[PDB]
Amino acid sequence: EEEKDKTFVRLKVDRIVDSGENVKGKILYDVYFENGWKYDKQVVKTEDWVDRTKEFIVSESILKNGETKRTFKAVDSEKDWIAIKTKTEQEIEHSHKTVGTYIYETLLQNPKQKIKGKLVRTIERKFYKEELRQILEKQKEFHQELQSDDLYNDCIRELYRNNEVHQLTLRKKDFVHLFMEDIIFYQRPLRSQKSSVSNCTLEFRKYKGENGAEHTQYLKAIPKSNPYYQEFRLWQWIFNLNLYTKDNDENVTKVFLNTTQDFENLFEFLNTRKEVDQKALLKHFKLNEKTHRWNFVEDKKYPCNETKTMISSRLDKVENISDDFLTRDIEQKIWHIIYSVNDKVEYEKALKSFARKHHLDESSFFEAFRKFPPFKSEYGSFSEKAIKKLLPLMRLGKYWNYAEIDKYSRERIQKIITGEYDENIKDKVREKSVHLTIENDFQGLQLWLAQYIVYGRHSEASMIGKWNSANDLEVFLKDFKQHSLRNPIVEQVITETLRVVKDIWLKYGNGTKDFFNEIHIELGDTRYISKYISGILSNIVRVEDGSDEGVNSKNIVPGNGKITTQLKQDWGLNDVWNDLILPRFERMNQLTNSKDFTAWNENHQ
Amino acid sequence: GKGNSVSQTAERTKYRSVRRLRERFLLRRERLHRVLYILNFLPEHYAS
RNA sequence: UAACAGCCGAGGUUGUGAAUUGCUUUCAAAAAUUUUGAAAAGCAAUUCACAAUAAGGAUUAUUCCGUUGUGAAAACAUUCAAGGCGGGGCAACUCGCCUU
Repeated sequence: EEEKDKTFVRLKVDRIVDSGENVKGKILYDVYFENGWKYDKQVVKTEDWVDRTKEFIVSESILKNGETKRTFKAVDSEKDWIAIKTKTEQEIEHSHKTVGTYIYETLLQNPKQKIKGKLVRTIERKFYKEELRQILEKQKEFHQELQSDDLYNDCIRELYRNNEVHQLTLRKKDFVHLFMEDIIFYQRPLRSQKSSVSNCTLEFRKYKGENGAEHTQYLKAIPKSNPYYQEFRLWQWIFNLNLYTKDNDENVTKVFLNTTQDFENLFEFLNTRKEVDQKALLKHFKLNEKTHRWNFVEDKKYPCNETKTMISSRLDKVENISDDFLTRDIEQKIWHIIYSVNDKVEYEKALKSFARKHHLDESSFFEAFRKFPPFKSEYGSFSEKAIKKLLPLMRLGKYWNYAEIDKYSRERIQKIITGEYDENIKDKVREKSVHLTIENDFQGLQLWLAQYIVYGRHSEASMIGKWNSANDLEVFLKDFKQHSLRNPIVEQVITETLRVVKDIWLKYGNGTKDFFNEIHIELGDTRYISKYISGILSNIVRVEDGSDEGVNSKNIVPGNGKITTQLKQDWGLNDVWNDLILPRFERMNQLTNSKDFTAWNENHQ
Repeated sequence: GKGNSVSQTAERTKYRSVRRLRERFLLRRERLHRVLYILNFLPEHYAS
């Protein structure tokens, strides 16, 4: 906000008029200051508020109504970092002098005053920048050397001998820029975090490396702010919509949404908005709140491809242009320009260049797009390749086209409408896709059917997994990636469990497979490890005949505290433990010189 | 049960970041020394 | 909710110099074993400037490695390909798209 007041002031309360707020048997007061300000929050205890000097950091925000909306927040002198920062900021500011000059003047007043860590600890870098520039531009006149060029080329060459590019770039500046923006105040940008982005689970690439093999590189996940991903999610939501009424609670859907025209109209209506909700969805069909619902939460809002609507709003705010500049290519280019260039000045340069290349006025477009919010850090499950492949299949109406589909999906569709037999077609396919008699029936498709049509696999069925010996387990242990769990404690516990099971299998199995028959897991915050350890250990005693299938083997039988304590008490194990641990207890009795640590019982004698 | 920097890697990263800041400051000082020497602004004994 | 990783800030501590003043001792003089004095050392206090801040090892790129895990190879994991369809700034650098 243009203000960023955050002003630290110390105000004394004059009087506390009773505000008549009787809550929980106590009436609250208000706060009045000499300047004419009131604390927004109420006051209960008057002992700490009457005629006391209270200091807060206050921010004034200009609301649309035309009056400041002052905020209040308690701060403490020399105890709060932000409070000390703001106090020093204001003390330098009202002096209208440089921070070094402020330190001087304080030294002038009191020679005993300590400077570092007490007087000025934390302030904005811009103050030091301002003072240092001022001194260099002042001294540059007197010293001819600061205006020379042979020395400025020599020093640039010394700094960047092996960098021709940076040498040539900097040969156009002055010594002030070198001292400020290239040496002292240069701060490196954040390291790229794209290296940790997850991989697409559908698209693979195969290539021959230098090691004489052929292995696969994965595709990085598409950003969730991608217009393709936004459109895909909007299409998913629009197709998933089923309506309900309030009188008889019947499924009124497929009546108001039967033909392709209604779905096309719903999509076109949702393009112009940013977030659909109950009221907008009901009004789109001229329905009402009192009579119908949309099968979901009546007070929740879902994303509605807000990027396109925001771009349209900005491109209408710039004005002085026709309503045809914005298109799919322009939207993608705008997304690339804003999301790619994550730096303020370079973002400004990119926006100016984008306004220059297109025949548009760069007067209000730059102002509209300079405050564009940086996109949220989130990435989808798949990539842009998968979404680009899948999107033609889902769309219906004029957005449904057979030409944009690639060779593989088109051939699979032709095979499934022909009814012939392919090695990639099962009876499940003909059961599910019996309604796809004609190639035109591939309208308004869903994620699962379109995914199988495109790639040829029905959802994620895992690979079950069976370990024929400890070789597989030790390979998996060697290939285990560090920091792949929530916390290090769990991962180290699991790793040591794997180590001990490997050792026991090696010893008591002597290299014989299937030596173990059943494995039981007891845990005793730590609850999430159960499913993971069951999934890991399923790969040993799984039964391959089909009588043991699923995410986890039926052989893995988790335990619980109830059965443990019941069997320990019933089977005499509690007595065994007690007699085993007694010797420490009579030693404790002997050292304590008391008999309280062991108590006799006659039921067990 | 609650968690407050409960990891060895956390303190390792803390120490590494502190060292990195120190090394950045030292590099800035080195570049300043080189620039000032090539401009001949330092005193004789200091540059010696 | 959390892991991991990255860009930066202000202290503190030890150490050098300096401004002021302290306590102890010895040289060191006067005076009545004792009081005062010149000097030196040891130990500090307050403030300012600077050095180091895990021992150490590279390098001259606006680069770094040194408190994590595995385990005998003192070996690694935490970097990891080829091009092309391109955009972004005065560029280095970075971000979208496609085939092996």
